[PDB]
Amino acid sequence: NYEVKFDVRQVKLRPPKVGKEGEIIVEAYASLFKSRLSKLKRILRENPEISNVVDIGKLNYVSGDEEVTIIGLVNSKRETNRGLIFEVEDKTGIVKVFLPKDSEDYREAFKVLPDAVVAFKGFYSKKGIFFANKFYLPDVPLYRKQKPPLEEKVYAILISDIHVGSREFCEKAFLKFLEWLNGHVESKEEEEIVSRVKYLIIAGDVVDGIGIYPGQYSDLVIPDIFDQYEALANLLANVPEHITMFIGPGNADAARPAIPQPEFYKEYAKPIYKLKNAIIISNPAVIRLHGRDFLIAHGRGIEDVVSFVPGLTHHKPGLPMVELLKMRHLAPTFGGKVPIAPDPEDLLVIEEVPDLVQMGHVHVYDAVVYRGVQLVNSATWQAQTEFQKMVNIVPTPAKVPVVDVESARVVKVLDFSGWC
Amino acid sequence: AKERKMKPPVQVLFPIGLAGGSSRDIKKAAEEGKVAEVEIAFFKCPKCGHVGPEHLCPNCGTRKELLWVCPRCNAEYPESQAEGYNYTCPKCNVKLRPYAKRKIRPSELLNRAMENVKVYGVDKLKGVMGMTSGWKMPEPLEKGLLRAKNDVYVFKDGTIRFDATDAPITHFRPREIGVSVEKLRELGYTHDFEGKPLVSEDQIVELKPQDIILSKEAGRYLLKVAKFVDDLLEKFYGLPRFYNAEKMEDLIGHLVIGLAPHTSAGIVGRIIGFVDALVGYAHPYFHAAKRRNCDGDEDAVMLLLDALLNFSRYYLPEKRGGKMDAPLVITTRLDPREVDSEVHNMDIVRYYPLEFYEATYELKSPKELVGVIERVEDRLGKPEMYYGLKFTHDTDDIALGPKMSLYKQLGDMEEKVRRQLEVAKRIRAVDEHGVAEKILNSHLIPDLRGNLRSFTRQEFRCVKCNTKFRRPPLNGKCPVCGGKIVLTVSKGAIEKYLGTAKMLVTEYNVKNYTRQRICLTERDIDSLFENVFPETQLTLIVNPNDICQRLVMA
Amino acid sequence: PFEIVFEGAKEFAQLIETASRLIDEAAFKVTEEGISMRAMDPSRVVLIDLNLPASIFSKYEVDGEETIGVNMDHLKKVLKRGKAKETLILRKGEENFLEISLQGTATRTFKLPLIDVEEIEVDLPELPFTAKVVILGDVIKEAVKDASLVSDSMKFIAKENEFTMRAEGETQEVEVKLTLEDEGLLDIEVQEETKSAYGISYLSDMVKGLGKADEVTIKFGNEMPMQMEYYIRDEGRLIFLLAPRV
Amino acid sequence: PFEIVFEGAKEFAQLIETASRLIDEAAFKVTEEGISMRAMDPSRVVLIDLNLPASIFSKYEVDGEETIGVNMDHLKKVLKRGKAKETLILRKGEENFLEISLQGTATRTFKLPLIDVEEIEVDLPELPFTAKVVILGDVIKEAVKDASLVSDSMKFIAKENEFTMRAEGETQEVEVKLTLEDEGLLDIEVQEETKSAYGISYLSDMVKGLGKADEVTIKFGNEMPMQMEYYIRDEGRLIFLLAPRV
Amino acid sequence: KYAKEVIGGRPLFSDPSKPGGFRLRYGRSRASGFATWGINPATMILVDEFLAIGTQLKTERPGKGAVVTPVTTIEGPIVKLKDGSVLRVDDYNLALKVREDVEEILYLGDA
Amino acid sequence: ESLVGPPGVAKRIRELVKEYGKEIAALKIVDEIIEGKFGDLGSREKYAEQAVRTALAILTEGIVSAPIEGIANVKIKRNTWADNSEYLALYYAGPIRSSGGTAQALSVLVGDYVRRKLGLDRFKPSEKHIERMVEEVDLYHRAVTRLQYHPSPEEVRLAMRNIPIEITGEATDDVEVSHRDVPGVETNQLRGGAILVLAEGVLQKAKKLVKYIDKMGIEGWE
DNA sequence: CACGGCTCGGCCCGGCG
DNA sequence: CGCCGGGCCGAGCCGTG
Ligand SMILES: [Fe+3]
Ligand SMILES: [Zn+2]
Ligand SMILES: [Zn+2]
Ligand SMILES: [Zn+2]
Ligand SMILES: [Zn+2]
Repeated sequence: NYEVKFDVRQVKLRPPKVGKEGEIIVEAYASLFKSRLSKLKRILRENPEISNVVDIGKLNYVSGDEEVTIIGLVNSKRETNRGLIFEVEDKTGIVKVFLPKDSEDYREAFKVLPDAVVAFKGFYSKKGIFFANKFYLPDVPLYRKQKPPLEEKVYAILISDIHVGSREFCEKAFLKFLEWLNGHVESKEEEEIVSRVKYLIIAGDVVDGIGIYPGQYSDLVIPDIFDQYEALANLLANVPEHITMFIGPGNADAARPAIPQPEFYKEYAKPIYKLKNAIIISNPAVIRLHGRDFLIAHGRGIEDVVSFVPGLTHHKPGLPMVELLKMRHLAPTFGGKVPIAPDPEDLLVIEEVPDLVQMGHVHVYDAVVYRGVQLVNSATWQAQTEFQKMVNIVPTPAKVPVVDVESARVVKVLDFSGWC
Repeated sequence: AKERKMKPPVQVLFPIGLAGGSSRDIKKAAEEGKVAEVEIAFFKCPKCGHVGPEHLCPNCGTRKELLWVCPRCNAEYPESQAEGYNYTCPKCNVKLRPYAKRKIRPSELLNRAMENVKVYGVDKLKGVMGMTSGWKMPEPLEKGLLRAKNDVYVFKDGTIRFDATDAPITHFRPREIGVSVEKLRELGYTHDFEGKPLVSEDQIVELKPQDIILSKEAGRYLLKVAKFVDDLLEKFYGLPRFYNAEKMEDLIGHLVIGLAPHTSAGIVGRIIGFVDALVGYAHPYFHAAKRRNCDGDEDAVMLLLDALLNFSRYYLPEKRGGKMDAPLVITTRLDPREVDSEVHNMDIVRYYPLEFYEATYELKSPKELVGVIERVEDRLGKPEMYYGLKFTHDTDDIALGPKMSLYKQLGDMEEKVRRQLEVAKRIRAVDEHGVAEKILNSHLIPDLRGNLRSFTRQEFRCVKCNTKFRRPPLNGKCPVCGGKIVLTVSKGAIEKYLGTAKMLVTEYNVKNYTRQRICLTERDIDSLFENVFPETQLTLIVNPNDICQRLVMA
Repeated sequence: PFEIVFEGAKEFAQLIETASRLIDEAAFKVTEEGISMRAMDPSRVVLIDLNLPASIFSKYEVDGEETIGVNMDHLKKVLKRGKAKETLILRKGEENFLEISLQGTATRTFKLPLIDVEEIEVDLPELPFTAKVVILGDVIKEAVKDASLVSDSMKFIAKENEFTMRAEGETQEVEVKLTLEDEGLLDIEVQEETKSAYGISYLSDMVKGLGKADEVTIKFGNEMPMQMEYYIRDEGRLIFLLAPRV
Repeated sequence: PFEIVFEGAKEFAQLIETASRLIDEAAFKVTEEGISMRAMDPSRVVLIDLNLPASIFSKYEVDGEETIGVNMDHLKKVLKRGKAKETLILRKGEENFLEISLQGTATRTFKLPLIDVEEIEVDLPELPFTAKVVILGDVIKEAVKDASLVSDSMKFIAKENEFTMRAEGETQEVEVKLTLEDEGLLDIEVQEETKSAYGISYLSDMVKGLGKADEVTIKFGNEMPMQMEYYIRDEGRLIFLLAPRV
Repeated sequence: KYAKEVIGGRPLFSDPSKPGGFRLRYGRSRASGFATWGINPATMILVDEFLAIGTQLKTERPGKGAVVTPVTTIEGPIVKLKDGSVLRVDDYNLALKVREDVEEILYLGDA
Repeated sequence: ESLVGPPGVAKRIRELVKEYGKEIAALKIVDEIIEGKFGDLGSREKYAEQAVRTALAILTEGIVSAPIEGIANVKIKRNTWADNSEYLALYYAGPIRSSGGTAQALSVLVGDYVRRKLGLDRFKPSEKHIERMVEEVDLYHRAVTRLQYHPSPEEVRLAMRNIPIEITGEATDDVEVSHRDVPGVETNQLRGGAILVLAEGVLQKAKKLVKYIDKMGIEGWE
């Protein structure tokens, strides 16, 4: 009982023509942030606490004593001695907001990423500034209905960052994973788990790719992108046919050079499509398993959250995931180290609050629940790269999160690093 | 051997602001009669009380005293007064500025200029958008008119420079440089390098230290500088002409200050002829004392009386002392002692001795035999540093050979690489078919990939509100402007080298890694835009054997 | 080693311009039957087919058959220097030059170094063309210029006894209908419903150089290339082949 | 839901251009009496007053009264595509589009999405105008083009039975005198000495589009705005109102 | 080092220390010597006129950055004409005469 | 004398070079500078300025603009983190790269000598000084411009511990650093002047440098 | 440190007139 | 023959490599 709920192939986009090609693009990014502002705006306006919403351009028509709420894109974010000075911009115009140091959501406003959609409750000074008292992120429902329990326990497993072909690939540990699913386990408990795992998921970088960075060629055991995906097919082929696999690209696969990513290039990735028991999904994607909502991303933007949030350090990668879940958007940064492809309609936005969040691409294992959400980072299968050494990276290879479907929760953090 | 044109070409140092348009052409601002607001310095006629940015009075013709300004109280004080006040206001505790953002009537000024120097037929007179000097004292317009009238350009100090790749010589056959043996007898050259009396135009003379053989480019431009300096002596200063140059061969004997970049001490030199190539020759003591490396370095060459008449530190920009600088002082006598180091190793032997040639075979390091072969360190101190050098190999001409590289007559990268790599099939040595590509092919891969990575992280910018929002405004309008925002790194840039780089891969055996990288980057360029530039125009003749598709069919 | 004499050099220069605005080089298959041209754009989107029967020339002297290779740009500037009625002559002997002689009030001689042209021959005979229409020149010329306002892709719709053109952009809409009843529509041959779309740019390159006294043929089918044709002095006509879009 | 039929589309496009060169958008107050226009430049320096009595139209069908809101630029490109004698038609039904039908040799249909125009109505009736002169079109057109040489502000001087224009720059001087005796000065109505100055740019936007067979009216007083007028097919005339300088 | 970077349009004249590149001759002509080289103008023409009088060709042995300057006495290229004949081409004018038939430049000759 | 003065200094420099050469006559002139033979400069930092400029000028033979374009300033500071003792702080500028490593390196030597003649103390950086400096090394080499010689970090701290004078100046690029707001370093950006003088100078040409130490017999450089 | 693309005025038209 | 809307080019003018 699976379902590919959200998929970027599933939706269709249409370019709005206006001799110069550039004029059509610029427009295209404009439409992108447009659909952003509409989507997140709508989500904030589904909040009960948020009332008296107004256009920012009309803040002159509202009294300095009427309590109004504004929803807008955070242009900039400048902290000072008395609080924070934002420049929120909605579809009408631009306004500079202030939050005092001693408001309740002041930490929240401290950890918000620029270019997001936020909501403010407060009072617009006639001086040309909006003095806010309350901060608002699209965030998540605080009281969510439980679900009907399932007929019996069934499991799904988390993995990502296979990075096939790179000589850093801890092939042996992965091989003992494949044995592990195949019942050749060492406890009766793990045999019951394996008895009932029906689902496997893989969130990007399933081959280490080609030309991903200067000197990748030194590291490639298999310097042939075709052979990377093909050999990957030969690994995953040994999966028991009574499990279903879902696979999504990353920034290393043969997929789009920005996000979102519709799918693997069929020309290069044909070998894995041929798999009978796998289902190739997009980035991001969302899969409803027995009514369970699994948000799946490869999560380029965690590098953004840690890039802009001093006070979130590595080895604790549940925190950035909590950030991205809190802004309901998978990479609301722009122009940093995550590439956002000029489409019309932002597909990245976390539309529905899901049950569970899977990411990867930093290989630092972590799990954390926020407001009934199971954030989890399926770390890797790659030992630390020399390149990862030069950038101060420390993998946690061969760590496999085990998840029950029913409670939508991580149950058993396997570790196989002893086989690498 | 180009000229030295500022990036916006300049012809007079007079701030004009926006009032001239894009190229800050002052004469447009004049005939258009606009009025300017530019920081400038004004002087005040003590006799009459006239005020204006010029040096001499219109009323009475005496020198005008500088006017100082408080930026707070806007107080104006003649020079001696602000000398007393130590250039700080009496009722303001602030330093007195020399200049102020002011109102300039380009019309009446330029009219006074044409009235003064008697020149009217100027096509344009390109000015300076804004004085960057500390004083921001402007050049007199008359000099700008004379520059324009002769079409010579100016550089930041007020001197006219002329870059030329410099190369060394030490002996020259007067046939080569086009000079009469009697003339050379007039410059001092008595006897050729073997001491024999100079009688014929085919004896190798020894170049004396500070002579230089300019390229006929430099003749053809410095000639214009000569007509400038004459017309400036006469029409503006009211003096006798000085060069009387009519052909380039009139300049022979007139001094030119050779100046490097990066330095501030130029060397006086003398011109003794011309050649045809684009390289200004000189005795290596010259090229060294000018601090050159002569590993391809490029140098400036201004005329003497020009740099005297037209230079003043007041024009020197105040902050960015860059890669070029101005002749703060000029040397008039080489001494190869305090010149440089790299000269001190030249081989000045008439022929390398037998002991050397046999001494190479066992790969002796060079210092193991420095005592054998004469050098320049082995003549310092003695008077015979200048007297006699030598050289092993004769040339026939110093200029014989193709006088302009084929690189500059090649327009399109598409066939740029086709020439660049056209050659390498010809030679035995290069072995293109595998490495001229792959080295060069590696370069193609890096630029395209870099642009592609960057594109998704770019910035935006309007033509009129330079302010580029790190994001598109949903409206597409702009501040101040009601206009549109242009894209910084345009999609024409990403696709600029696919034609070549695809060509190389379809022709030359290149390692599969780079091939798959390139076809793969093709697919990435397409799928990066599968939702803005959809696939619309079908084509009728499909697959002319493209390496990408025919590769994938494997 | 031939010589050729054609009158009304300005006309010939016009048509050579027409061929010029799409390709940059091309070869002329001169045969004793006549002068022939055939080439395709760089984009592989349009096919120019020039056919010149020797009859059109006031004098036609070919000895054998040979292929000329010329810079269409240089020839375009040259021929463009001819005028209304001055006589055109094309001579070629042993050397690798083409001699163009413009003699009206006086004689003027030009020489053009012939250039090798790598020939990619793709002959495309009659194809399944659902509809076929003849129409005055300025009709289509006006129409294309109109579609230039609102979009970059002009859509053609051929229905029974009725020919209609259209194009739509963001907001604006452009439509041009006309039938046999209308004056400018000389003929319609409707087999059934036909519809296509074409690059308005390419069409603009096509129809420029058309007076009101210019009849044009158009064969095409549902989502397939157009073939346009028009005669030149009633003997040698030119034919373009434009691939559709989408 | 109206329809309108006007002949000589090129003329109407010319006048719409005239209105176009000063404002970018504008609304058309269509009434059963006729089509009306009234708007002001961005600079608040000139007032364009268009008056179109229904009589001028070969057919005039209005059902009620409504205001059209159109992009003067888009309409300008559209109408500009009409020619000398082809017939103009303006249709509007339920939807929010304007349908322009150019039918000469053929019919061509365009559609323009109407745009909302925030109306700032400033009606300025007759005002104290000291002098009032009629003059041929090309006279003033030549004159303005002359003052373009020497300056940017053209000065007008009206004396008893004599009309003189002038402008001065840095050294150049331009003067244009003419009286009732002269041919081009059809009329002068001198109440007393009048003098003003006006932006030569704005005047250039005004008088462009004037043949020799164009009569122009000019009312104005000492240091106050000019009002220019000229008729269109003898029924509906256009009137500009230009604020002076200094 | 010199072959590390290859900008487009910048030719490569000989692989490092490969026999067929600029055969070496110690010496110091009238022009050269400070830091430049000399070179037979024939080899400046048979390379299709890329090199000029001063084009800084990046060297490898003696030091990066040698300017070029003509020296007619040293020995220029050895070429292979299209018809198979092998020709020693020492002087300029002969190089102009046979630049068109150069099927292969065996030896760039002196420096 | 005409580049950087002081007045009359040429007459003396010709003699002193007549007896001792270039290098030695440099230091002799330094002495007569601080001894006031050419008149009073005023404050101690003005004597520092004059002697440093004339020194480096005579050393590079006055043909470059390091003595003018390069050395931004000269200051006297205190080891306020270590013991509050005085030391000498040199403010370079980016154009010093133009005059190459050697002239850069000699700028160190004079900077060491002058403060000694002025009875000043050695410099004693804290580890935040040192590590911020090495950070400047890696970033400046990585992104701004590739140094001719890229030294290891240990070598960098070596110099940082072993140069008695401060190699500093105004920051040259908009590149923020991690060891922000170190005592006395009034900017948290990369200082390409101090960086280049550090790496391409004393490091890249330490051989020739100790050649000048040997020719001048100046202690403290073993 | 150096190249190409992109857009901008200034001449240079061909067609309407 | 004039004008005027388009064409072609020289000029910034940027960017990035
Ligand atoms: Fe990863
Ligand atoms: Zn990844
Ligand atoms: Zn006076
Ligand atoms: Zn004051
Ligand atoms: Zn703007």
